[PDB]
Amino acid sequence: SMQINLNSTDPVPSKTPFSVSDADSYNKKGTVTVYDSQGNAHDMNVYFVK
Amino acid sequence: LDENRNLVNMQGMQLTGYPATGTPPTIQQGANPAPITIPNTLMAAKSTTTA
Repeated sequence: SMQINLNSTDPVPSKTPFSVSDADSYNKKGTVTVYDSQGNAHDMNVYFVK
Repeated sequence: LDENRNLVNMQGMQLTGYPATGTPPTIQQGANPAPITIPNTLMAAKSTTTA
């Protein structure tokens, strides 16, 4: 479960084709840690584009 | 201050916060905080674009 707030005046990103490398390609980045059935932590990143 | 140019308190811990990258550098607020440093590297020039 995750809660966020978003800006009304936030514009669309400049580089429209989404790419997980460049920051300007999205609007927001968030992170979370998930644990598998073996005890290994994986990092899941959520990316927000208006 | 420290030879590594870290912002270090008396007990050795390093102050943490957002770093700055670019030319001119800009704060990446979305990036997770990192140990802030104050290096001695100089800056490059930018050509004139308005007079």
